[PDB]
Amino acid sequence: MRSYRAQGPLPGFYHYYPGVPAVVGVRVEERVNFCPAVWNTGLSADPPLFGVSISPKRFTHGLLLKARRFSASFHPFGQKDLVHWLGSHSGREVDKGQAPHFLGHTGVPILEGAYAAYELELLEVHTFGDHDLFVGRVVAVWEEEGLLDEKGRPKPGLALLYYGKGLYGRPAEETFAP
Amino acid sequence: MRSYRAQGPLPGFYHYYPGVPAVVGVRVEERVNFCPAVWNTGLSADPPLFGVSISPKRFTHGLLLKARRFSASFHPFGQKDLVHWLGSHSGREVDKGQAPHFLGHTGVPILEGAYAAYELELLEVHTFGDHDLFVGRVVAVWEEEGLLDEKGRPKPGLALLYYGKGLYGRPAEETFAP
Ligand SMILES: Cc1cc2nc3c(=O)[nH]c(=O)nc-3n(C[C@H](O)[C@H](O)[C@H](O)COP(=O)(O)O)c2cc1C
Ligand SMILES: Cc1cc2nc3c(=O)[nH]c(=O)nc-3n(C[C@H](O)[C@H](O)[C@H](O)COP(=O)(O)O)c2cc1C
Repeated sequence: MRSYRAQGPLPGFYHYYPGVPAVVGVRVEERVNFCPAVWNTGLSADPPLFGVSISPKRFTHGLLLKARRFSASFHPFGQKDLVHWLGSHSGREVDKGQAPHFLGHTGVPILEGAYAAYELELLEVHTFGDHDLFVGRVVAVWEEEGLLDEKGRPKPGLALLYYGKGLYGRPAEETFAP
Repeated sequence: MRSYRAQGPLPGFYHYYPGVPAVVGVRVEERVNFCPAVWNTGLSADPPLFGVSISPKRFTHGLLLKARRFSASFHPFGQKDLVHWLGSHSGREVDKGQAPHFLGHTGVPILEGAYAAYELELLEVHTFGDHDLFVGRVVAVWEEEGLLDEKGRPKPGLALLYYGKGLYGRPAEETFAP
C-alpha cells in the first residue's frame, strides 16, 4: 500500500468519494440561487442538524450569510445534468433561479424534482481552511412519497452520487444487511 | 410532495444517504479502537482537512480527545461485515484492536484492507447538538494502487455505501460525465 506524507493540498482529494450532493437553495428577496455541495453531512440527530461546506468563492456563500436560511435537496440520478449545470456555473453570471422550484414553509427555495429536502435555519458558521461549514437546523422536511423505504432511506439505486471532477454515478440496486 | 415541520428528532434522518463510512482508527498507548462514521466530509482542500462527527457516547470519543491523532480509512464493499461489526459493538465491551491493522507513520492504527486511508492530526473539535465534529488535518495518505482510478477514487463499484440502520450497498459500475 503506497503512502506519502502530506506536503500541502493533495494531488487529488477524492479518497472518501463518492457522496450524495446536497443542492443548496437560497433566496435573498427576489433572487434565488442553487449550488450542489458534495461536502455535506449530518451533524446531530436531536436536534436535527445538517451541515454543508461552502467556499467563500461561491456566490452562494454570501447569500447564505444574508438569508440565514436555506434548503438542502436530494435528487434522483435522472437529474444529473441539471445538478452538474448548477455546479458548473455561478449566480454571478447567470440567474439559476429560473430552474424549476417552489418555496418552502419558511420561504427557502427548493429545486423541483427532489425525492427529499430540508428547510434549514442557519445556526452557526465555522471556517475550516478554505471552506466555511454552514450548520443548519432542520425545521421542515419534504418527501416525495414512495421514493423512500419504511425507514426513510432513499430506495437503492435512485440517489445521485458524485465522484468529483464532473464524474457521477448511482448506487447499485442490490443491498446487504450484515 | 409531502411535508411536515420538525418537532424534535426526525422519524428518520436518512434523506441524504447513502454515504461512504469512514473507519476511524485511534490508539492510546497500547489500546487500539475502530468505529465507522458515516457522518464525515471533506472540509478544506488547502490545507487538506477532513471531519468526522462522533457522539460523546462512543468509546472512540474519549480516545480521540486523548490521542489528538487518528486515521480515517475507506474500504471495499467486500468488507461490509467487518465495518458493520465495528459499528455494532463498543470498545467498552470488546477489544476491536485485534482486527487486522497496521500503524501509520504517525502511529495511528489503520484497518487492513482499505483502498485508501488518511493519517490525521486533530485540529479542532466543535459541538453541534448530540455529536462532536472532529476536524483533522491530513498529514499522510495511504493508497492501494490496484483498487484506485487515475484520480485516487475507488475503482468503479468498489466503494462500500451505507444507507443507515444496518443496510449497505455499493455503487453501480457505470459512471457518467455531463
Ligand atoms: C456535484 C458537485 C458538488 C460540489 N460540491 C461542492 C461543495 O461541497 N462545496 C463548494 O463550495 N462547492 C462545491 N461545488 C462547486 C459549486 O457547486 C460550484 O462552484 C457552483 O458553480 C457555485 O455556484 P454559485 O457561485 O452560484 O454559488 C460542487 C459542484 C458540483 C458539480
Ligand atoms: C456504517 C456505520 C456508520 C456509523 N456512523 C457513525 C457516525 O458518523 N458517528 C457516530 O458517532 N457513530 C456512528 N456509528 C455508530 C458507531 O460506529 C457505533 O456506536 C460503535 O459501536 C461505537 O464504537 P465505540 O464505542 O468503540 O467507539 C456508525 C455505525 C455504523 C455501523
